Amino acid sequence: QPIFLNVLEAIEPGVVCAGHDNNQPDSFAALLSSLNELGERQLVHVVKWAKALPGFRNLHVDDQMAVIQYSWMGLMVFAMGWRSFTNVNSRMLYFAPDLVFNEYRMHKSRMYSQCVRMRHLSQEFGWLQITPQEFLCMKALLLFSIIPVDGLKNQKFFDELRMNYIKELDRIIACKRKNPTSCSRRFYQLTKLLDSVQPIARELHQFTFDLLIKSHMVSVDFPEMMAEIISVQVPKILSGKVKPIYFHT
Amino acid sequence: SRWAEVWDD
Ligand SMILES: C[C@]12CCC(=O)C[C@@H]1CC[C@@H]1[C@@H]2CC[C@]2(C)[C@@H](O)CC[C@@H]12
Ligand code: NA
Repeated sequence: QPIFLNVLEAIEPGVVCAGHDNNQPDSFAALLSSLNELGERQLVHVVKWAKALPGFRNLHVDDQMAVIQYSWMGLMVFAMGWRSFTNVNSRMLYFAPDLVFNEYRMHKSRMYSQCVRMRHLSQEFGWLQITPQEFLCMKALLLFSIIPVDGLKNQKFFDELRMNYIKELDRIIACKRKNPTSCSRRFYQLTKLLDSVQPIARELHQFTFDLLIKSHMVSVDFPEMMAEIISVQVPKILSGKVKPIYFHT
Repeated sequence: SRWAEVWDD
């Protein structure tokens, strides 16, 4: 029974630092350059994590890369939200041990409204008493929550994979529950929570896209993979060619 | 590309 959960717990990424100089004065360029670097570093971990997920290899190679490239933002925000909840009870955004955002940095980063939503998401982990197991399963499901409207190379293997991950999330809920009405209510809350991640990720997508375009003008550096994915994949999302899969309407 | 590089690794 614990087979699926054993795996998710086993492959969960450890701590990742951003390499931020917390002894230097906060500035838009410094903060954003550190966040971009952190994205580059976490992307490497997301790639190795995803590749180890049950059944991930069933997907066509090109789709494997695709889902990672479309979902990285939501995945990273979700996990960051969890770190914040567990490390500082959502009081600040715990991006990395060396990059913790307080209200001041939220303002200097010029993405205060987005940070607020992320902190709100972080608060939900508490307001809903999300278990470490529900967290893991929901995070896995977020990798299979955004695809092009024209479908993937092999849409069939993906649908099968997404369906099984929904089944696993349903299994976890029905675990310490014998009441079918309680399970339905918990599933409703979790799916609602999962959906709330997409609007936040889209705001970050728009923001990083605009920032990439004018990076040379604000002294903000974008690592190589980030620059590539944000100029090639993110636009497909912003233009509506690639869309999130919502549980509710 | 860097991504392709990392994917190969
Ligand atoms: C994904 C990251 C970095 C990893 C993380 O913990 C979540 C956080 C959310 C905001 C992202 C940031 C990476 C760099 C971005 C994309 C900046 O360009 C603007 C928004 C930033
Ligand atoms: Na690419």
